[PDB]
Amino acid sequence: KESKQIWKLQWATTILDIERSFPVCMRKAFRSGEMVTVGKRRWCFRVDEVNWSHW
Amino acid sequence: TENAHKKADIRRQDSRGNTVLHALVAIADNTRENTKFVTKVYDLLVIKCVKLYPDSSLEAIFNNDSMSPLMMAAKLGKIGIFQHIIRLEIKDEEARHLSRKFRDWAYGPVYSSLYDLSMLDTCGEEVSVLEILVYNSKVENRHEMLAVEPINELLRDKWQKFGAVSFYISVVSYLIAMIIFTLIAYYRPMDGTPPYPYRTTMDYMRLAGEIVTLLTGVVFFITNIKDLFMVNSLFIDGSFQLLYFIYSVLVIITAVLYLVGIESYLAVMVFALVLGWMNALYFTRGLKLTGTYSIMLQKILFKDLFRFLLVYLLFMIGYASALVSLLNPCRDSSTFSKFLLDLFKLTIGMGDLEMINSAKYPAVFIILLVTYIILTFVLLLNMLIALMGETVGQVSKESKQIWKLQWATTILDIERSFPVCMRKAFRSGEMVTVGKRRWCFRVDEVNWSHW
Amino acid sequence: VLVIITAVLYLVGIESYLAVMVFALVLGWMNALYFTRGLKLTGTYSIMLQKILFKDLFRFLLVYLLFMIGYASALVSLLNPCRDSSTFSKFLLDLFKLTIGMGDLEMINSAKYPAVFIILLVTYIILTFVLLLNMLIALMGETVGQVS
Repeated sequence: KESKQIWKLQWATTILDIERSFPVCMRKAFRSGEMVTVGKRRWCFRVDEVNWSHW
Repeated sequence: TENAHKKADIRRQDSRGNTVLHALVAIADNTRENTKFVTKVYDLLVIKCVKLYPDSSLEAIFNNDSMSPLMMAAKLGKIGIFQHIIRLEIKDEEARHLSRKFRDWAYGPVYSSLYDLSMLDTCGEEVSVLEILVYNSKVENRHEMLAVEPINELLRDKWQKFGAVSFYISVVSYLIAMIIFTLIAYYRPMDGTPPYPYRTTMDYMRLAGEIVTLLTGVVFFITNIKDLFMVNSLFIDGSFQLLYFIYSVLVIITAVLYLVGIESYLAVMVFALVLGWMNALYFTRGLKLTGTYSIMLQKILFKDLFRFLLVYLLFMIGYASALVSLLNPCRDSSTFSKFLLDLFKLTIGMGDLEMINSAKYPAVFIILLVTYIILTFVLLLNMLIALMGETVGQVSKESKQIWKLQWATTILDIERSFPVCMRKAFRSGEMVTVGKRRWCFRVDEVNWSHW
Repeated sequence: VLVIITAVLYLVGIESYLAVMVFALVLGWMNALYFTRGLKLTGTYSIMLQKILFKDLFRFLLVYLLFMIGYASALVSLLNPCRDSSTFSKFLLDLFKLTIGMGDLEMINSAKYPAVFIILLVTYIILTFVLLLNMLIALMGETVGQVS
C-alpha cells in the first residue's frame, strides 16, 4: 500500500517545490488551464471523458 | 444499406484505407459496455455484406498497411473484438464459408471444436497474426491477448515439434565449440614466445579454430551490451548467461595476452576451458515450461553485476590514471602499470604491493580504504534492495506474464530460423473439408452441460 | 564426508588422520543438540527452503572441487618439459590456499606475473560472488508467489 502512497505523495511534493522556484513572471507563462467564457469567463481546465452509457 | 435513392457501399475505404470494420476495432475500448455492441455490429455487417455481395467477404479487404480487422486488433491492443473474431460461428448459413469456429463431432460429454489457422500461422504468406502479437504490439494487454483459446494450444503445437529438436541442436552446437577449443589448447607448440609463424598447414588447421572460438565470444559480448542499452530460461536457466559471459570475457582477454608478447596467456586459456565443460552441467536440466519467480530476478542480477564490474574497473583505471597526474616530475610511462598493479591487490587483500607504502601515510590510507569498503558495501546492498524491492508487490502477476510472453517469443524466433522447405513439414493443423477445405486446427472439449 | 576422508588418510600412510577423526567426534555430540526440539507438526515455510539449501550447496561444493581439480590438472598440462608427477600435489596445495587467503604458497609467485594473477583472482571473486547470489535469488524467487 504505502509504496504506492508516498510515491504519489512525493511526486506531488516535488513538483510544487519546483513551482515555488520560479519567479512570478515565469509563473504565468506555463500556466495550465484555459479561458473558457461560460455564463454571463474563468480559468478552468479541460478534461476529456469516454462513456458509452447515458443515452 | 437498403434504400431507394442511393445505397451505402460497405466496402468503401477512407483516406487511411480503413473500412467500416476497422473503425469498430479502433473504438473498441476494453470495457463492459463497449465490448458488447461492437460484437453485435460486427456480426451484423458481415452477414449483410454476404447477403448483398456473395462473392466478396468484408474481412478480405485490407488497408494501406495490408491489415485485416483481425490483424488490426493485435496492433491497438484490443481484446473484445479480438476474442469475437476468433470465436466466430454464424447461424445465417449463407455467411458460413467465412465462419471461424466449427463443431466436428459431439459424442456426449466430449465436444470437438475446430478453429481455422487462416491467418494465425501464415506459412507462405507475408505476415501473421501471431507475429504481431509478439514482434509488433507494444500494448500491455498482450499478456492477456495470448491467453485466448486457440493460441494457448497453437503455441503448444509448435513447441512440442520444435522445442526438443532445437534444444538438442543447441547442446551439440555448444559441444562443437568446445572440442574445437580443446584441439587448440593441447596442440600448442608452447615455446614461450607468442605469437607464432602460421606457415605449417597442420598448424594452419588449428589456426582456424581461433577464428571459431574468439568470434563466438565476440558476438556474445557485443550483442549483450547492446541489449543492455536497448535470460531465456526455457532452454537453459539465466545463471548460464552470466557464466557464459565470464567465459566470453576470458577469451578476449586471452587473445590480447599472446599478442602483447607475454607468454602467461596459457593459464587463462585453459582456465576458461575448465569452465566450458563445467558450463555443460546446465544442460542436464532438460526443458522448463513452468515459470518461477526467480526468472525476472536473474535479469536484474545480470543487469547490475555487469554494471558492478564496469563501475569497478572504470574506478580502478580512473583512480590509477588520477595518481599519475599527481606526478609532476618525470612521471615515468611505466608507472601507470605499477599504479594499477598495486591497486588491484588492495581490493583482494594480497598485500604484495610495490609502490604504496601504508607506513608512509597511514592516517590517509586507512580512511580511503575504510571509505572504499563503504562504497562497495552499499553497492552490494543495492543488489539486495533491488531484489527485495521486486519480490513483493507485482511479482505475483508479471512473473507469470513475461514467462508466458518469452515462451511465445522464443518459439517464433525458432520458427524464423527454419527455411521455407522445412517450414511446411512440421506444420500444425489439418485439412478438414468443410463447406462447398481449409487448414484448420482440431481442439478438444469436455462439457457436461448443453443437453 | 569427514568419516570417509578419515578412512582414506590412514590407508595412505599419513598419520595426520587423527585430527580429522576427533574433529567429527566433536560435531557428532554437538549434532545431538537438534534432538532437544522434540517433535514438530506445524509446518513452517522454511522447510521447503532447506531442501534447496541442501540441493545447491552440495552442487556448490562439487562445482568448487571439480574446478579446483580441473584447474590444477590444467596447469600440469602446461608443463611440457619434465613435469614431475609430484607437481600436481603441489599445484593443488597452492591452489586451495588462495581461496582461503593463507598466502603460504610454495609454487605460485604473484610477483612474477602480477597483472595476470590479479585478473584471474578478481574474476574468481566474481565467479564465486554470483554463485552466492544464485542461492539468494533462488530463495527470494521462491518465498513469494506460491509458497503460501
